[PDB]
Amino acid sequence: NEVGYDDIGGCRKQMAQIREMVELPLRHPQLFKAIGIKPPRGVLMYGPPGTGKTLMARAVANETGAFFFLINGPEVMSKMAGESESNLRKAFEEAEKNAPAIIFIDEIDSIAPKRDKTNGEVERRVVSQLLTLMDGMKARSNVVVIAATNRPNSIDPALRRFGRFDREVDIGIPDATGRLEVLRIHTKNMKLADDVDLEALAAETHGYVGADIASLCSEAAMQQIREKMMDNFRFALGNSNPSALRETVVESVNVTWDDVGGLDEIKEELKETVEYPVLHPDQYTKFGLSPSKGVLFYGPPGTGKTLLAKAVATEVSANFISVKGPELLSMWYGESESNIRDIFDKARAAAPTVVFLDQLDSIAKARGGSLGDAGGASDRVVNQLLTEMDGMNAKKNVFVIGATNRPDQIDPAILRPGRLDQLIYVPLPDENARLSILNAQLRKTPLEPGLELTAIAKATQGFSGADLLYIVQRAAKYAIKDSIEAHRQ
Amino acid sequence: NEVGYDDIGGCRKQMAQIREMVELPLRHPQLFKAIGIKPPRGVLMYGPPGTGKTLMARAVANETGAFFFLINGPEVMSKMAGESESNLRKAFEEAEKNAPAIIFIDEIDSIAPKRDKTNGEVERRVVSQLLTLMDGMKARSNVVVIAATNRPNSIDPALRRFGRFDREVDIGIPDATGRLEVLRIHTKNMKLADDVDLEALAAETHGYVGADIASLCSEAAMQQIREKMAEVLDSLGVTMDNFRFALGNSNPSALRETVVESVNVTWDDVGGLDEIKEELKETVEYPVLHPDQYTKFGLSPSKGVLFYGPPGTGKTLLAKAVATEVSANFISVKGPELLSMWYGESESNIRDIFDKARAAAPTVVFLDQLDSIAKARGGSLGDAGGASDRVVNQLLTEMDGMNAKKNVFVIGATNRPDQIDPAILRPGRLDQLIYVPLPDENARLSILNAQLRKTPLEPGLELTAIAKATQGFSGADLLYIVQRAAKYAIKDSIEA
Amino acid sequence: QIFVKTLTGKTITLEVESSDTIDNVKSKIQDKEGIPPDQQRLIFAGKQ
Ligand SMILES: Nc1ncnc2c1ncn2[C@@H]1O[C@H](COP(=O)(O)OP(=O)(O)OP(=O)(O)O)[C@@H](O)[C@H]1O
Ligand SMILES: Nc1ncnc2c1ncn2[C@@H]1O[C@H](COP(=O)(O)OP(=O)(O)OP(=O)(O)O)[C@@H](O)[C@H]1O
Ligand SMILES: Nc1ncnc2c1ncn2[C@@H]1O[C@H](COP(=O)(O)OP(=O)(O)OP(=O)(O)O)[C@@H](O)[C@H]1O
Ligand SMILES: Nc1ncnc2c1ncn2[C@@H]1O[C@H](COP(=O)(O)OP(=O)(O)O)[C@@H](O)[C@H]1O
Repeated sequence: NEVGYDDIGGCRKQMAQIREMVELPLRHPQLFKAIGIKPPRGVLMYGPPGTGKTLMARAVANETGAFFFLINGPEVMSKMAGESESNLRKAFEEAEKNAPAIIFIDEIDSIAPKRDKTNGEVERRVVSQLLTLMDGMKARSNVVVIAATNRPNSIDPALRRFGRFDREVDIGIPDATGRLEVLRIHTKNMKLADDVDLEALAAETHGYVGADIASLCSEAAMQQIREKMMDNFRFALGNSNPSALRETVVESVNVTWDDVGGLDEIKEELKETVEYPVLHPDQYTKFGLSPSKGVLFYGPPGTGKTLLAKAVATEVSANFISVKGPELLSMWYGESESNIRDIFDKARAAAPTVVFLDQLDSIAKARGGSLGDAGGASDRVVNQLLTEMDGMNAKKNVFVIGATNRPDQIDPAILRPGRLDQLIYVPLPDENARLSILNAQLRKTPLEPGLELTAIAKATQGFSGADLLYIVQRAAKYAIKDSIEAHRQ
Repeated sequence: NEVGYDDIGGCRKQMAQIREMVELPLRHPQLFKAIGIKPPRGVLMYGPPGTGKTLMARAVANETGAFFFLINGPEVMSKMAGESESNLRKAFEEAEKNAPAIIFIDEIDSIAPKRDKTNGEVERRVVSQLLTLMDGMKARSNVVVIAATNRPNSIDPALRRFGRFDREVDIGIPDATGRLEVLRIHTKNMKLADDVDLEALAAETHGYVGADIASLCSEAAMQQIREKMAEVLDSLGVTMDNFRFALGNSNPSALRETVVESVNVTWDDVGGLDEIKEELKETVEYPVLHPDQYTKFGLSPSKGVLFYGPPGTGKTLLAKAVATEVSANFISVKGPELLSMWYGESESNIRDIFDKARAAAPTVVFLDQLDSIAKARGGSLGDAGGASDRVVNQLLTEMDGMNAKKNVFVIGATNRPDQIDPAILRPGRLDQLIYVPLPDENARLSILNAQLRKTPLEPGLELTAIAKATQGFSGADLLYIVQRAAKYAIKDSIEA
Repeated sequence: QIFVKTLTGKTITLEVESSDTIDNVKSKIQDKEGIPPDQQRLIFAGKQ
């Protein structure tokens, strides 16, 4: 209804640069007269839908007192191509009559798609009306247009050229302190007790979009109502599903660097490559090239390869692209080299972001001039791998990890400084690393301190760490049976 | 003529979830909902077609005395854009002036389909007005919109936000205790009946929804009139074999699609294999019977059990009794059933069942005969071996990449246990090394308790004499000594 | 280990916009449209 500036946070660094983009040309239009140039007209926002894209425009509208015009995306484009061009003509004419005014539109990708091979849509007569309407009207008129969309790369490139939509903001998912701020906002009216937490409740979410905070609060409040005929927040996480459900942004395992033990020749050797350019890049611009992207992990089965995959992904709280081994789906002949490229461009958009792969080295088997071969896959997708891995940029500093279990079939062209070069053998856990791994896994178990795991490390000499995970699982599965035969009598 | 209070069997254990979102805004808004929590208005009823929602929404309006509405999906949206908007706008302003009111909407999938390939923009016009009108009713409007559909994943994810649609209730297929009230409703209108209880007939009709049961009482009543042609109403008392005639020409609702129901097999139908039974009572039953025990220690139980032995024992046939005890679904896939015909046409057909394995939970998946995939790690170095290296890493990464908190389990039973892949015998995927040989020679008399029970001479010492004769007799060959009864005893006893 | 690729093609529409049958217009003329407030319309009599 009547929202203000203090209702949302997280994007406060972007909220400050928005307040100089839509409020400064409206409240002080004479400042651009002194500098000579015209004030900007179009600023667009993007990101995941449900971070408050529609609530952000209504917050800055009520905090300025200006006119607030709204044209919906999938509403005015569903007409029969004749009333949409007059609705946009009525939109700019009414905003000029009652200046100062803002114009907020949402879902502009439904209005402005891209031109592709699947022609047959209308795709015209509406966006071209917006082109000839927006390039004028700059005769020091107090009007601005604000666009909003979900996918920022499905928009037509003619809009983001100059003078129509030139400034962009990236309101994404908040950090651990960002979800902590919106947790205090959405719980200002619920009479909670002193047993609830705020920092631990924000840190246990780690992937929750801001729309989920209103739903997770109402689910825990409804459970407290039902028990009349307040730690029900953990009950709400077990019942409700988090948003961005089946995407590549999964975070449900919250294993940190404390829960994984040993391998100190890998923990400090992963701190050297993927946390140094993403935190201190001032020394990397004068000491050669910045990024150390590729890193290889090889060893015995169950040596702890993917146990450290999500651990580094939650230390800097960046995104984690979990691509499996046979993800080259290969439905035809040409898309198998194309479905690996858009996930690399997505890593450049959400940079920095760790990418994972598994056993995709197949140029040693792609010999020249033979008969036994596939129809275009596993012999030409390595030719795409020889040109899409070193596609770097100084403004992104991405990094890609790689875990395998066979270091004998490494390609002679993939063991190169332009490719994944830093190969590190992941060894067996010795008698000192056996205690550091297993004690961090039974931290959740309310065990007795009489049983020390030094006898387990003396009984396990050539055992892997995953085999030691079966021992604490068997000790917990019989502690369940010890707890089953405790309440029945 | 209107519906009663409940009037539908097999839903009273879940009818309170739909009911409790109705009276609590109106019967107590002072001490229960004046804390600062807005009332949720959007529910979502779904399930198989024939569970009776359309009515269930009529039952809550009769039980509370609220005003009822009727809006069909493809009916109002098939009109013009201005015509469907005027019927939508006049329905919500009518529901405001007679609070409490219930606005029933059916077939959401026809109005809001998925946007992966459904091109064109004629569907997004009407669904934008539904989310618009669901906002400005915050204060005292006692309205609860009921959205009726079939599949929850076919609905758009934009409808499932805060305040728009929150409750996803699912009325399921009732059991024999649930469908007995459905048979009790459609037989009290009958004049007479037999001296046989309806639970004896409803025991075999397990996967039969309660829309078909409303027809089977009428499907056997007309044959009673056809059998003759109180003077003509004495034939109206139905018999127990006319239900078997109605079951003889029955059209099962589970037969109209793939059969994913739970069979009625138990543990008393087999003899022996008790060391496997005590091990298979802890892996998949203890998370689903006592869900709070493993969360105290913070360690989820092991997901995956592996069997290996001769093809004579019941290692692939007793796995159905594991899931059906706690009423879980059973999905049996075979190793040399789906393969890579073209190129890469198997990895997409492996992860296509993992999403529905956790949506309709509890389900299990039964991988069988892994001698076509788990044999090739470093032995086969041909062109088929290069394709073998591409198909085995799909299931190897899916064993630890699956959601282990949605009670999904893998059960394996594979011959030739020497050449198994070493990355599948690791803990977490298949760690229960349970050898399944032929059953013991003293536990072979208890196999024959299921198929035959009636014998006027009562044997059992000659059957154990040939069982104790040699150890080479299989667990299925001695089951066939009573399968040949139609060639031994039933053949020379029906000539009368 | 092979593929099948095929494209498609469409034809959009043509229209005529034919309407206004003559029997609807003859009923459209003989009606009223309303008169402000005091704009009576009168009667008259004569020819005894
Ligand atoms: N700072 C915040 N960050 C995230 N969510 C917020 C914040 N403040 C409030 N919210 C909640 O999130 C919701 C905002 O969602 P919004 O209305 O933007 O939907 P949307 O799908 O993003 O909009 P659109 O339809 O334009 O995509 C509000 O209902 C509000 O309760
Ligand atoms: N530091 C460690 N050393 C040994 N084992 C570990 C360590 N940390 C975790 N583990 C255990 O090992 C398992 C890691 O298995 P993962 O599949 O990630 O690697 P892997 O066993 O080498 O598999 P693969 O051989 O396919 O790479 C986890 O389930 C975990 O319990
Ligand atoms: N408790 C019950 N469970 C299942 N079926 C019932 C029950 N009580 C009655 N029935 C029978 O099942 C039918 C209910 O089907 P219904 O009218 O809901 O069709 P539907 O396809 O579910 O509705 P919709 O068209 O909204 O999907 C009734 O005709 C009734 O005879
Ligand atoms: N305990 C048992 N004793 C003898 N035969 C059995 C037993 N359990 C199952 N069978 C028979 O075996 C079949 C199911 O298992 P089976 O087909 O032998 O699996 P597999 O061939 O993989 O060992 C059934 O058709 C059943 O007749």
